[PDB]
Amino acid sequence: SGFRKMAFPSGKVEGCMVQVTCGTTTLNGLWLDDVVYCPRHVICTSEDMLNPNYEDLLIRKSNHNFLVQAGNVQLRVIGHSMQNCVLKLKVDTANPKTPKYKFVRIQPGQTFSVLACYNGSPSGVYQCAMRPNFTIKGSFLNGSCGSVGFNIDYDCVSFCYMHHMELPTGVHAGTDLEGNFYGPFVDRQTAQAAGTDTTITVNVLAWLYAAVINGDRWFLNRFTTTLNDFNLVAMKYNYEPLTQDHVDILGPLSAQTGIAVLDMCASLKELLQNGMNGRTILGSALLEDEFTPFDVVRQCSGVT
Amino acid sequence: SGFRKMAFPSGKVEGCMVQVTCGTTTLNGLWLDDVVYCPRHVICTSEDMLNPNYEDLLIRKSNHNFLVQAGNVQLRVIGHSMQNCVLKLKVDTANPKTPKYKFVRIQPGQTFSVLACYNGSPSGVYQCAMRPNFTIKGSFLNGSCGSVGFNIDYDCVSFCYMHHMELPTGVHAGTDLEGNFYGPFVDRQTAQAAGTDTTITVNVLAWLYAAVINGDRWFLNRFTTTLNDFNLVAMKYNYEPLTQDHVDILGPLSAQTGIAVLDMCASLKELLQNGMNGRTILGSALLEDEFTPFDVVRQCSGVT
Ligand SMILES: *C(=N)[C@H](C[C@@H]1CCNC1=O)NC(=O)[C@H](CC(C)C)NC(=O)c1ccc(-c2cccc3nn(C)cc23)cc1
Ligand SMILES: *C(=N)[C@H](C[C@@H]1CCNC1=O)NC(=O)[C@H](CC(C)C)NC(=O)c1ccc(-c2cccc3nn(C)cc23)cc1
Repeated sequence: SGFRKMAFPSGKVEGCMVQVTCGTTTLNGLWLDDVVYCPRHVICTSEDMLNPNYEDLLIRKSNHNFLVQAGNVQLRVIGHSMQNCVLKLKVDTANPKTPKYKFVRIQPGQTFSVLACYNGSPSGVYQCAMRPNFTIKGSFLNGSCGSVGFNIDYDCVSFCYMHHMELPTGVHAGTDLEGNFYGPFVDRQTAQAAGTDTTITVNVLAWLYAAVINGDRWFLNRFTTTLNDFNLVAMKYNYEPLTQDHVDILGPLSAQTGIAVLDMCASLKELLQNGMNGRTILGSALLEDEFTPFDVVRQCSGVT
Repeated sequence: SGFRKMAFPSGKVEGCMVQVTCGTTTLNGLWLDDVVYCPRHVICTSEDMLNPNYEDLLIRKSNHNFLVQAGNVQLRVIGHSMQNCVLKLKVDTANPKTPKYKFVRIQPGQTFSVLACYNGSPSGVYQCAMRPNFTIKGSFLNGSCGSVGFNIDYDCVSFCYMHHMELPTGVHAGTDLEGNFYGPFVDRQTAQAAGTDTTITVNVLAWLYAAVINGDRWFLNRFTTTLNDFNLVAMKYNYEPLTQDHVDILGPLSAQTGIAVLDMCASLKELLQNGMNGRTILGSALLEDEFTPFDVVRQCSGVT
């Protein structure tokens, strides 16, 4: 028993991290087969990052201007091309540790594990949710760019995120593995603002199910509600709309705990208009919206 | 920037996890060199676990009664011996993925990463602090036994914990890699109580430094205090004594942020007798004592 923020085992992704150095800028790359992926601002100086022309910068670079290193061995760059905000370097050697992988573009509200790397070497792992405003609340220092977010399906590593930027508010923004940013952000050292953020309602209800599973039950009331009456109450507190697709995802969790989905909604409706009144849920004085329904089942059933 | 609960990269430990099956009980083992380590209650039935005689049970077992499997290959057990609460099986093959490792017995207040495994395969990773009452607040299902806690020093994996038990209160208890339990617990399905727990004061002050590092500063006052005057206030709130060794560990953190250690103590003294008054620190309405000083420096300097 017990409930914790849990990240995927990072072993498979660790064997793919390489260091990329162009001139003086150094960051991390993703080495799958004989192609290395990294943010395209590897080729910028400190002074180009405030308004760069990545097409111009990439012209003046030959294959030899890029220094890819896996461990204490160098990998020879044979070609290079840019796909949106991601650079792609073809190397003369395919990674013998390459796992079965996929390139997915995740949706807001979904979670993933972040392997924070520096100089092509891992430093830690944690879990992040893609906010409704297409940001993530991560923990990245200088040189962390190139670190990847991922999910694991049995044996297939699903890469979904690559770190690029930190916003003035402290949150972070990045792209998928095709160079396409999440949200209306650009890779440029300039002031940018994210949209106003909302609370992921489904993740809150799933967190309440993990609460009931682990014995926290003081918030369950005898009432039920309809889906529409819950939405009109939840929105004045800036909670995301609950749709029928959402109730359907919460289905199996509602079956394991015996609590109807709309009964848990009536409990959340009471939580928002009454507060917690000095009590905590899962040792937390605040509600939590960074646990998807799939995350809860994984921790409470052991997917492995 | 940003601050998150961060676990070590679990790649090295992943290559050491094997499945151990004795008769019908199945759990996880630690395969380093040609020796596999696992909890000794692998040899119990469901009915023996309420008051087992592990010496008696181990007699009636030959080398062949143990089924060690790494992936889809079987490892042949050549010898077996028990060291306290840990079983040791000698196999005819040494793990080619064996890392540089050490067996350490950590102190209360220190943290480590937990690789939760089932059927010899990893399912997730998270960070845990060894409580002052020698328990840990983990997340373990049935069959998780044999999962190990560890810390990584550059290239050396320091194993310090092996999961054994869940207490009636939901917390968890285990041993080091020599079979020696942390605290006054025994491997037996019977009601046991841990000592009354306390708040790790040093970890709280280090968490406040990470707060200041990341811009959270509303709690810093203009006052200072002496170490003894802080301890007399902190203890009525069940906070651990702050000793000179403790101020010395917080030293380098106090140097990076420019705040004297005893100035941060005067701020914590004000926090305990006045509360937070509706404000949060690091997005948390509660104080946090599961971040050691070393954890904070790692996340705010990138040890890698
Ligand atoms: C990648 N190596 C690095 C990681 C990033 C920087 C350190 N922490 C992080 O999360 N990414 C960058 O350095 C990136 C490079 C560009 C994409 C070319 N730049 C930024 O992440 C960045 C953008 C914008 C600002 C910025 C601008 C105006 C005002 C302002 N106020 N704050 C606070 C930040 C501001 C800073 C950094
Ligand atoms: C290891 N495979 C397993 C993991 C453990 C069980 C599931 N979640 C966990 O954390 N460990 C065991 O099954 C272990 C085996 C013994 C060491 C032989 N037993 C327990 O972990 C355990 C001990 C005691 C109790 C128990 C006893 C009396 C009252 C009571 N009230 N609650 C709540 C638990 C109680 C249960 C389980």
